[PDB]
Amino acid sequence: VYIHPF
Amino acid sequence: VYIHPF
Amino acid sequence: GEGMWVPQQLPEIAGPLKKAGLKLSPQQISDLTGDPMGAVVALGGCTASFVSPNGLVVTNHACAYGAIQLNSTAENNLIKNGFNAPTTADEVSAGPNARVFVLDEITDVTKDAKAAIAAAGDDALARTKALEAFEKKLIADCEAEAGFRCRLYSFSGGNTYRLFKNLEIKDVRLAYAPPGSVGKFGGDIDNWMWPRHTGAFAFYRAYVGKDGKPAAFSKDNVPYQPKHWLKFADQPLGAGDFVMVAGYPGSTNRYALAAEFDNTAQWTYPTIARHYKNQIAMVEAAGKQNADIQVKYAATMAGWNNTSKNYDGQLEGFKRIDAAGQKLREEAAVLGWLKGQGAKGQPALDAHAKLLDLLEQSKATRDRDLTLALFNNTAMLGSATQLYRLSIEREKPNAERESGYQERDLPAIEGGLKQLERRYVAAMDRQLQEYWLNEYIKLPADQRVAAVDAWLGGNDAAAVKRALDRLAGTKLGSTEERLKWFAADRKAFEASNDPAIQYAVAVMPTLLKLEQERKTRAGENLAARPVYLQALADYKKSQGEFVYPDANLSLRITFGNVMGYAPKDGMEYTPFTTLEGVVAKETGQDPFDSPKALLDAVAAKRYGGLEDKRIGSVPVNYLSDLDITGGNAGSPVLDAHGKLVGLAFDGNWESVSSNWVFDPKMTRMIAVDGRYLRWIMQEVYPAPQLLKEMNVG
Amino acid sequence: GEGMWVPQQLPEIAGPLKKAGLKLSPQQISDLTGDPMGAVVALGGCTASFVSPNGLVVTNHACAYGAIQLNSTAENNLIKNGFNAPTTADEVSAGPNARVFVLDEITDVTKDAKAAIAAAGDDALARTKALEAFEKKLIADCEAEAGFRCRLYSFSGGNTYRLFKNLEIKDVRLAYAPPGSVGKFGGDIDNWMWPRHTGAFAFYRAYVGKDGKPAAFSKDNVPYQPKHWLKFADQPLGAGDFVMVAGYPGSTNRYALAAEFDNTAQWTYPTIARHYKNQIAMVEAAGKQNADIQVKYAATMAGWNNTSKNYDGQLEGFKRIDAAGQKLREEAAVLGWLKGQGAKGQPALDAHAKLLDLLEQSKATRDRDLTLALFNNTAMLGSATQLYRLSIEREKPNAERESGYQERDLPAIEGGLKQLERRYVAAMDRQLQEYWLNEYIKLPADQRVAAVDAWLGGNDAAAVKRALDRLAGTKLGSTEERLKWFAADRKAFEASNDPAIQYAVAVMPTLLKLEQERKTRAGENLAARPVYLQALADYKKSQGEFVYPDANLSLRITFGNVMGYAPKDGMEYTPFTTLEGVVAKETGQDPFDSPKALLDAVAAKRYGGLEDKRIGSVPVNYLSDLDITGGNAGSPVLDAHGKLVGLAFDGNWESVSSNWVFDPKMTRMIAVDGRYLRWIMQEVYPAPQLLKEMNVG
Ligand SMILES: [Zn+2]
Ligand SMILES: [Zn+2]
Ligand SMILES: [Zn+2]
Ligand SMILES: [Zn+2]
Repeated sequence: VYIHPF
Repeated sequence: VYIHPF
Repeated sequence: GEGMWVPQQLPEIAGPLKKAGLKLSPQQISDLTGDPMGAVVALGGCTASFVSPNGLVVTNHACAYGAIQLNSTAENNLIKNGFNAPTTADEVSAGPNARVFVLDEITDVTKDAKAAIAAAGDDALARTKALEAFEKKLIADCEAEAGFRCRLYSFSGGNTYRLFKNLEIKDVRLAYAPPGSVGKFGGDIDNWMWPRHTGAFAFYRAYVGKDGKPAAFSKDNVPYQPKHWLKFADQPLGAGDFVMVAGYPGSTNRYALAAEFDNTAQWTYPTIARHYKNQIAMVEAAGKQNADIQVKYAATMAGWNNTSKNYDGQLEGFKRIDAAGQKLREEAAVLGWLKGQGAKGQPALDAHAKLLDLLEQSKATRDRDLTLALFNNTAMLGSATQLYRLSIEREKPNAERESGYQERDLPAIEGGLKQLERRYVAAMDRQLQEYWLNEYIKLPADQRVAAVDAWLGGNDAAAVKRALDRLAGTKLGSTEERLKWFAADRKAFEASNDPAIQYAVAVMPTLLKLEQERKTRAGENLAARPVYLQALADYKKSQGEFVYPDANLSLRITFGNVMGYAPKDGMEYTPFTTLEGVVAKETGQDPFDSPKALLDAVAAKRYGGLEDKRIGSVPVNYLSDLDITGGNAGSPVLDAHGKLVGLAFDGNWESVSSNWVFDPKMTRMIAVDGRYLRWIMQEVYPAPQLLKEMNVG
Repeated sequence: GEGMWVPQQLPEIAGPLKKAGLKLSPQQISDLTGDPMGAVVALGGCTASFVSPNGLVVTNHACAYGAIQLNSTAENNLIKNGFNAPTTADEVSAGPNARVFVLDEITDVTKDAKAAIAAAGDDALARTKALEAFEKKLIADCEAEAGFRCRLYSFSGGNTYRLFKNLEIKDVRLAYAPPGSVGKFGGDIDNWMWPRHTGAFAFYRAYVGKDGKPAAFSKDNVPYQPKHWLKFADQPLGAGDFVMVAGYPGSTNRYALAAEFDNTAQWTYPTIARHYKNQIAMVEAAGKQNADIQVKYAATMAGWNNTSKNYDGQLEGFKRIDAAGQKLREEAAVLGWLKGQGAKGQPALDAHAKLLDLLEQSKATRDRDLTLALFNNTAMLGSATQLYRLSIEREKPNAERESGYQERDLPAIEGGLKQLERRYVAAMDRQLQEYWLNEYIKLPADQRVAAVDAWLGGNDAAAVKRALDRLAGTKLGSTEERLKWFAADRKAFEASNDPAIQYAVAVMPTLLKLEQERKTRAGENLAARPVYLQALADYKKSQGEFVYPDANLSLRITFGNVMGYAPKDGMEYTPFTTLEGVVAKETGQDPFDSPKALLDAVAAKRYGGLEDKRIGSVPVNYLSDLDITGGNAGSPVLDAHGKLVGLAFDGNWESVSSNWVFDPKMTRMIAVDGRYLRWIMQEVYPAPQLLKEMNVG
């Protein structure tokens, strides 16, 4: 999913 | 492969 | 679409054939000894077709695998390397049992067959025997002309009988086989799967005597000159195009009681797949350390792998479509329908209850029956039982001898004993005997065999050990000892100290009584099957469903179009594979180890004038919605103009369960494109002589 | 197709937009505060958009996951059950740190920025500090108007700078989330994958004070009245149709030295993927036994899963396209092209050498720097170090305080401390401390930090246990104790006997020195990076390639068409998935356990007026050839008429390596269809009040 990298 | 069953 | 149509159903399918795109007239297709149908041949378990006027025959690699294997040794492995005969004189015998059957005539004999059946009256054993006698007589008559073999076929549970008369070509030679890494690219990993990238082809040549009559192998025979042969397409086959196949599918079970399905699914297929897998594992390991075992067992290993994987596939496909549910539900629907006709549907309802009880009877002994049959099929026990039984039959007049032990059967019997030389290693056969003895002692007390228990003298590893050590004494391991016993008399068998022959003589009475029990069961089936199956066709007709008989090794036509299928939501398989896809699977390890010439040709885009612009490469394999099964390997695929566009060779994974419950969305033929045959033969393993012979080089 | 185009590049893509099918004028897309572009908002780390005039905002489920998780407990688990506020007063706060940023103005500040940099002279550290000082001033000026947050962006390696001003909504509420089995159907199994069947949506509502001005959460706040909001398509989206996305992609690395790629592939991603997978395993195992740990860690776990899988997929894509080789060859070509320009190429050749050296400097301490950063990011060590650093910064004038520790950062700091209450369990954090202490201890001598070695006072399992036992005595586990320390002064921290505070005090001087090293490297980068990247851009243009800056969290536009892709020969993925595909994946176990109402509705073919007759179902997800990345989750997908047709939410497996080397054939956006949002909200987890508010009721 293209949320921000973690 | 549709050879005759063995 | 659906249907393995008999040629007598061509009026029913003339319109559909037209609508799907056939541009030949149906009259022309109906001519079974004409152009092109007359070019289609039976190999006995596979199909093939003539492709030159000098007797050149094309089939699949898997169909010719036996022939290739017979001609292979550990130091000259033709399976691995391929074969190419630069001239016809370089062609090697495909083996004494290799055959090409060229259709001559079909005749309906239905009235006479069921007359002869009825004349035996209310006795099951006598009914079977009356049909046997009737078939033998017909065939004797039909075979009176030298060079012809005839076969009687029962269609639709015995509602129809036809007699086929074929020219029997008995000198078949291998002309060409691509390397195994092309003919069987992807091996058992890609078997029964799409995407597929396999050059599944090989060539034979048919020979006759100088008088033009059939004859067994001799350097004095010459190429047969067929009336009719296929031509390669001049139009590029694309997605959506009309295709048809004619060939020889062996068996389907689409008209079956639900309980016959359940038995097959819960017992037959899991049991046979297990056994086949255990044998594969033993021979695989032995062959890793022994190249002789590996070559000699290769054809047997290909069959075990192919059928065991097919059964795993059918089991998985049953679950995917709830086959068990569908059979239950449609049977309920059919039985419902019969009683609703009161007076009318009493015969059919009676038949159903009979068939059901016959099934329970075979079921009582199925473990015994299978295990005994497979134990007795190991090489030395099989040769001894067969040869002893022959010696027993030879005492009767020929018309009373068991089918398979008649004069007409002698050539194949003797041929088999010879071919066994290239398929037997005592150390390996011992392991298989061991396997089946272990499986035998595992059998429960009811389910055992008197005579085998005594011969064995104990139910433990000790007895097995002694049994094995004893049979190792046999002399039947050599071709010459086998042929000696092929000629010997019964008296000579019963005198022998050979321990395989002793085993045979010890068990034969049991085998003969079990055969009587089977012939009695089959006689009661003969009464009841045709009635209940006729009801099933009647019900299908009343639901507007397609009606054609289950396969039975006779000639059938299937047609449709080139198209992919959708295995899962969000995805589709495209109709073609391409050259580039072959090389993408390259690993340098069996089974993904293409010849360097192929790797190099693909990297350089040497497409040999064979590229199809629509897919941007040379096509390799393709999918179509035809309806084929075991027996159809090697069948030519014709286009709208009856030109060769490919050879049938396999089914996609989800198709295989259609043997029991036809699924149109997941049932596709996998064919090797004619252009890929040409391509391999131009750029990879060249056979310029055969291309020229086929007018394509 | 390719390109994360800045709004200023609109003249260049206007043609392409028209050609791919945009029916709006380019002028209409140019107005970033008009219709429809003004409806697009940053969350950020994700994108969203307004969809009603009363401040309803739609985004992905993964973007709202933190918010949903903050409102969840073991007993009342909104991640699992969904949420729905029947009226706006039932909406729950998304958390104090939740934000909706509405674009107000973009200003080019390039000339000024560069002048402030040049004014620093030769010193790298001074150069960093000059740019910091410039940035802080600019931002203070911009944020003088109450309710606005501003951000300075650097593009193309420092060749362009723009300032963005946004309205900052600070009271975001959760209005709706589908159940987790719809929102995250297929979980981590299907993440980064097609075929995809995921209802990847959720709704917030933006609130402001009664005076219309942004405010933190209060029951006196009222819904924000956006100037522009999107409307749902009235035309069915089909294969081949035009689509565009506007949103806020975070970072790409398409302009990068070969060596920076090589370090990332060979060390960064595998290292991080391993550490993340290790932490996942521990938390997963612990949460199996404690449903409080399972809910409190769920959002952390979603991020560890998402990033580690992403990195696995990048590593696999690099191998698929030989990204190492492409980078090596492309760089050899740029370096040749520079050398060929003589004199005028020299500054870029020199910049390259300086960049390579800076990477080597980084690399010498990478294991230390990563391990220390992640050890210090466990919950109590993270709280203690952040708060102690805040206390240090508060003694300076605001303009000299480290960014992240200025007055403008206090709300976020405080909110973080409160949110942690829902994301911390002592016994879980302890196992994460132990993991990182064990990783620290593996570092070689020259990667160790004196302060941590001394604090640990040993190098074995005994010492680790002693340290954990000591840290467990912290009181920072409670929200109130954290806020006490949020307001306390430096001397109060230095006097504390709280063991986590003591850790922070002991290591702080070391963190500060490491920060200075990083600031110093960054100043050398500011000199060299713009020069080389400009050369890279100039080379790309001389090669006719697309020229657009790497992503940097600012607004970008991407456009293209709905289309599948082909993963391998003989197969295609279709552009859409369907409802029947969702049910085909049902297993009744997480993550394939759809709500019963979904299963029922599909079985009954209740399509709710939303069927696309061309696919025979309601569409679920679709593929398109747009160019999106991390940050674009939640971005609206618009059709030819600027109407909403879905939300961007993921990339297919093969696409993820495009962050380094763009592959057009396998790079696709995965989007959730507007029709499936509507379908779920009609038939499965109903929200008629929302559908009505969006004029689709
Ligand atoms: Zn034509
Ligand atoms: Zn002898
Ligand atoms: Zn306190
Ligand atoms: Zn229009």
